[PDB]
Amino acid sequence: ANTFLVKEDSKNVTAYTPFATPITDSKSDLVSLAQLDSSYQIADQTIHNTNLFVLFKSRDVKVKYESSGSNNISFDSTSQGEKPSYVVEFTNSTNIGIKWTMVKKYQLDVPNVSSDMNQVLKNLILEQPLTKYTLNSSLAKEKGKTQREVHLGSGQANQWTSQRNQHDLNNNPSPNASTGFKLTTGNAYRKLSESWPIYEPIDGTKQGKGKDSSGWSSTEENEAKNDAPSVSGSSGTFNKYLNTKQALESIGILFDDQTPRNVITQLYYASTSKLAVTNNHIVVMGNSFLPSMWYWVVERSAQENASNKPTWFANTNLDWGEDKQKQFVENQLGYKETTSTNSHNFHSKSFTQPAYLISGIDSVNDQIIFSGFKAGSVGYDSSSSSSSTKDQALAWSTTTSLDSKTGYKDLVTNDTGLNGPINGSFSIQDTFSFVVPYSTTGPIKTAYPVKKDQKSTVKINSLINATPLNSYGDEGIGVFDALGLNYNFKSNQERLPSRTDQIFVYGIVSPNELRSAKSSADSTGSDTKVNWSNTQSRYLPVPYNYSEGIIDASVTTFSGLKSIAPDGFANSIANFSVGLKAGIDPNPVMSGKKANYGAVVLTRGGVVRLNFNPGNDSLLSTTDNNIAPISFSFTPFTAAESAVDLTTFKEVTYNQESGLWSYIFDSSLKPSHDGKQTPVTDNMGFSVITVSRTGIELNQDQATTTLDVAPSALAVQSGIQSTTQTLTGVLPLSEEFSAVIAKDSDQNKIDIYKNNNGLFEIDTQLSNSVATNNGGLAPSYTENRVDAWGKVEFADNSVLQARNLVDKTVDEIINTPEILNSFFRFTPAFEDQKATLVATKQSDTSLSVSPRIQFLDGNFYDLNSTIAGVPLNIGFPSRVFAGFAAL
Ligand SMILES: [K+]
Ligand SMILES: [K+]
Repeated sequence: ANTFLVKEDSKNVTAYTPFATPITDSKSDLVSLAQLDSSYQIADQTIHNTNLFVLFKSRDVKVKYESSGSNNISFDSTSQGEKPSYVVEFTNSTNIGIKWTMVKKYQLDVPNVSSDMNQVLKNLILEQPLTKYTLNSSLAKEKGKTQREVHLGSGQANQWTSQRNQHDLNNNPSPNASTGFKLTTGNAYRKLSESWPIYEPIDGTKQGKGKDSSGWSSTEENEAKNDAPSVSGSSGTFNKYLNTKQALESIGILFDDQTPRNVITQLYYASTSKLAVTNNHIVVMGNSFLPSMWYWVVERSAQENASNKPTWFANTNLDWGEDKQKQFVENQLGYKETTSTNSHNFHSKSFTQPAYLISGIDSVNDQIIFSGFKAGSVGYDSSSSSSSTKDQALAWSTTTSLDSKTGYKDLVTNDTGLNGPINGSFSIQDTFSFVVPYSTTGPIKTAYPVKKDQKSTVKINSLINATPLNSYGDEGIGVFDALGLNYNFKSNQERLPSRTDQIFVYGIVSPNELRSAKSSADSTGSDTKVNWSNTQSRYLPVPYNYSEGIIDASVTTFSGLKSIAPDGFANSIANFSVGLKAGIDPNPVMSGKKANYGAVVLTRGGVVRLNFNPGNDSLLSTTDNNIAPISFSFTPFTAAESAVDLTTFKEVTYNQESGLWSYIFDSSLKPSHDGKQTPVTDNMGFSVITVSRTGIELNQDQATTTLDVAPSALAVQSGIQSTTQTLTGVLPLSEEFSAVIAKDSDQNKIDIYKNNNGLFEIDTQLSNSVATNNGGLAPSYTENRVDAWGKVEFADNSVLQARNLVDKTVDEIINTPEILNSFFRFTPAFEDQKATLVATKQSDTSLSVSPRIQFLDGNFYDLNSTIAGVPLNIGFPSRVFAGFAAL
């Protein structure tokens, strides 16, 4: 398709030509055309074999979780909120223009809930989502019991050597290791049936109520409402809470008046955000804002008015790399036994990581690509009565030890922190570290923080965090875990990874793999599992230089950590990802081998490159355990790219000619108000980041058959940007030129940006030239000027006598391209703009010529050029030459 589609708002999509003009009548209310009510908006859209596929979701959607009976999750039929999300396939029915017409429609239903899932969901509790305005101090939580307060109790410290063997903690040198963090304060946790508040606390160490629903509505809510009142078209203090209602509206939180709808409705709304199409499937996943606990796998072959069922992430096993890497995640999901009446959590019911913050989803060839962060999910003790971990989340640093052999496989499979706590704070001679030094009796036993005694008489249930952090523990290991600051003291000095905090996840899912996820989703009775083995994990912290004044040699923790983050987030500890796209590399490969492809995704302070073997559509790898999985490469941002507000991400396109990704950011996406209820005024403008591959690419030649280096990428603030204008769209015409449509007032203006040695700058003269289009689809040809089409000077008729061409014939001259090229002088409008003449016998004696001329997009245009089958009628000149012979 030689046209470009452009979402002009929540409902309408319009086709643009490469001249930044709308195709007449192509502007389409797709919501209306999908026969859906006006509460529906477009969430994502895609081209697949020339048809348009659109994901719609409703602002009216309301969802219930009744934790008793069956079919536990369902839409609120009463009022009207049975407004499920739909995927729709449109085709173009005209040959002249764009008339879209609906072909298939798919309702995305609410998940089945096996009896066995529902016991976890009874007591599942979820953190309020991270916003733009959430502070490191907001996220901090009160430090929980030490490893020996839980096991031994209130007797003494100096039993720890004699007493640890009976609690299966042999040789563990960490009685003073945290078992996580208190839920009596901090960010709010809520069950699927309750609601999150609009207030976040500035110091969650002191001002949350945490999971104490009761306490909130009884005590703390009127206090926070006193401190942080909603603007009205009072203004108050903000000593203790931010009011983030508007920043919540911003990331897709839904409301009745000033109250957010229940968690289950926010999970559903946020879970229908991204789509991707194959010949056989539509897959639908969630946004990078909320954790998503399920995805949909629609079979294109599905019947009308059917009910496409989502698959639980809890039912979907990934390869985390090595096997120990997966066990780290599951061991911290909750307490496991076959002694515990009603101690029901994801780990005890034999489920796996239940929640991802999805970066996005795409299809290449016939494969779904995805990436994301593991959303923190752990045990919390929910008992009453006098249980010592009561009201406490059970979490700990799983960060490698210092003495761990350097070499990737050896680092991520180090046994340090596998079964319970060991990390905290240590000093050897006068060298300090948060990480355990070691890793003669036997082994160094880690064990889950539940006193063997009270084992049947404890209540460990599941929680899900709003970020990629397991432990909010207001201690030093927390900051080094999240920021990437645990290093060993050896020859090379190597960064020691977490296998629980800040874990990035990516993969390629095959059609058979999809067919199981659907099979899991329709299973009646018991949970059916699904293996995605084309997948990997990676420790991916936020860059430390997004913070200040951190101490190493009072040691800095989350509650005191100064953020200087420039990427539109107040916090400097939680990582974020957005806009995963794939593309096929257009740079041919040694034949005998299939097109190379990859994907990129932005993360805090860097681009990441996903690498694949197109042979067997797998992840790239190398024989060597030592070196780090070559499926992943991270390239840090420079100051210019770090300045971009990631929370304003709008769109990402690939272009197979350039082999370049364009990330568009639109500042109109900022919330109306700050957490201090101050109006936001830097909401004008936009920014484009350009990504391109680097490194030696697979199968360029005999030597590159294999690789022990990961192909990387590079993000560049391209130079296309504005703080003044309202974006409408960015047409990436070619490697050399981009077109921005925008308003300054209320009428659209076209700017052309030109690529100068890899930096794009506005060409005021090309812009005014392309804009001069007389209300037509394409820019005017102008006889005495060098406008968008350049300037064409025809030879005088007397060039024929001059060059003895009178002796040649129309029919001869027409099959001599290089002779009629000498019938004009072209002055181009941009470097290496080309132009040919096209002849046409008019008589026995005469021909005429009309030029074929390159535009910004690389393509030639002439008198018969069409876009979407609609004649452009560009108005190039013509010329008759006469006095040729008839031999
Ligand atoms: K593996
Ligand atoms: K250039």
